[PDB]
Amino acid sequence: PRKGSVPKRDVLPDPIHNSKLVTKLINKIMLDGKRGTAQRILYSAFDLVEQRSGRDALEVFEEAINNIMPVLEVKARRSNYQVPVEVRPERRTTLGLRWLVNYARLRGEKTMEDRLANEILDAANNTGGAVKKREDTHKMAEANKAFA
Amino acid sequence: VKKNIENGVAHIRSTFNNTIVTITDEFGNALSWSSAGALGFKGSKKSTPFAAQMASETASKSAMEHGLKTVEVTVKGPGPGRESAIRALQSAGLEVTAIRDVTPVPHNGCRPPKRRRV
RNA sequence: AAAAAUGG
RNA sequence: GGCGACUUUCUGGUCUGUAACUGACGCUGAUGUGCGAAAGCGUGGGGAUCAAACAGGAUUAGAUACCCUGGUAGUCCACGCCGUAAACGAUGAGUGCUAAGUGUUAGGGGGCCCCUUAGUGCUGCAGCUAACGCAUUAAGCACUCCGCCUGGGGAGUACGACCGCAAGGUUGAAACUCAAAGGAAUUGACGGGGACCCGCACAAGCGGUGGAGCAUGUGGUUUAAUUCGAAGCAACGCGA
RNA sequence: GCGGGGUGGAGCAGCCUGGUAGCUCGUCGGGCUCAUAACCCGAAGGUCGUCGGUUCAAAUCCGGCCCCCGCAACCA
RNA sequence: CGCGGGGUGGAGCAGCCUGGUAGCUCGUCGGGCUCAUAACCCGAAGGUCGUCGGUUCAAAUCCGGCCCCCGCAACCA
Ligand SMILES: [Mg+2]
Ligand SMILES: [Mg+2]
Repeated sequence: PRKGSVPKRDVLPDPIHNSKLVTKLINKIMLDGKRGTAQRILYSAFDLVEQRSGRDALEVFEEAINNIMPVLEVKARRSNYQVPVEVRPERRTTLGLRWLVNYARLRGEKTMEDRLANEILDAANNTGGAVKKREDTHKMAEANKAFA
Repeated sequence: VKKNIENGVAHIRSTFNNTIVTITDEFGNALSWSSAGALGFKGSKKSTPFAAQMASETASKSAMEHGLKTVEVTVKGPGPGRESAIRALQSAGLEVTAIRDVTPVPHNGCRPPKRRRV
């Protein structure tokens, strides 16, 4: 019961970094429309990761998203079995940012800027909660690899 | 404690419940065998072509370790994994001299079991 | 191609 | 009823063409007398497979089933018995007459074609039929003989008789009870039928309710009264 | 006469070895359903047959009263 | 009495042979799954290996003492 696919929205680049991914991360972090709170939180987290890593904030964030972006997922089809299926590039970015923020919000730090900075650092090191989520997704996709 | 042969026969039996592969000499002596059940697959997965491909690859690796180079394919059963087994045998490096399906076509002899009502 | 009864 | 590897022996029936031969010797067929799928029974043999019963394993609320693993009788053979099937084309046999088109099997006659006999299919007039349909293989038009029916249930039961080793078979009521049972076709509705489509229906997401304090409506209970109405979705911040 | 037993509504553990009452079904409340059943979540329910004793403490160990079960009740 | 074997998450089995590492099947918790339910897939927690000693850089593993269970065998105060 659906005529087709709808056009997708296009966000503007980050004002300072000029990165659509940064803009989309700001949108993910934003709650109740508090765009300013989202922006300040993200910039503080970027500054903290820059300070703690001595490497470009954009470079480390790109590494983190590359680490926490999945390639395969398990989508049920039917007599009914979950089948591994490649993930679209936009689903990759969506899932990477979504998992990043979701598992940042669960960290034990006091402030969201600290939580996000630590999470992006751990993801860049390939040892974060979002990384664990991606690993579980990939292994279960492999487990169901036969049904592909 | 080593067997060295150049030509041989790979027997692949593919039934809707499992796939079995073995390699023997031209006079039918077994060296190693591989089945989806041994590989690990259970239930539905044992019928999938992937399990057949894995079993054929394992069996072919053992056969070439013993030193097999050329092999003739002997196919039995209507299962779906026969083609995957053939392709795995080819890709393992063994040379497929010829393929033949030796599934036993019964003449009018014995009465088959009852048709299932499920 | 799992199982899913009944209703003055 | 049934009959499917091949070979040999014995043996039944059917069709085609001549018109030597008999010259109505025919049709039907109560009672009789025989054959008759499968299961089953008796004696003896055989026994792979399959598989009632049975035993486990599953499923399930239960599962004395469906599914899985086994498995005895039986399935096979000889000789007896049984004599029943949706033993069906749900259509007795014989005979003649009544448009056509087209396939196929076994023949025959005339020039790849035409005609013809006997079957076996499909389509289709007249006619028939409640309709569905039948339609030279009639369910049409006619004549002969036979069998059979007379609302549903009780009941193919009871009694009696005959038959059978048995299982049972054949024949076969009544009391009583109902105003219905039925056939075909039609329009809906429905289906753990099909096809094609829609909807925040699902999927992909985001945010809630259900836990706490409070506001409010409702139920219940209390009260002299706790005014009446609203009750699944489509009553309960609803009349207000 | 001798043994064994009596524990939420039912059936059955726990006793041997004192400090701890368990399981299945049933009941009640909420949920699911158009409704019932099934099902899911949560809860209540036994002074351990009844009297005495030992013990700091008794379902538990010991002795009576009651009830049930089983076995025995033989020789003339 | 002699000879063997066994004791490992809540249950049932490996790993001991030959020193490192605690694995496998059920069970509980969370997630995917579905109209639920089951089945199935993925994440966790779960014994420090019967107990006390001994040799080693290192012990479930090797060597002793001890506590139980099983098999066979022995037993003329
Ligand atoms: Mg009704
Ligand atoms: Mg109910």
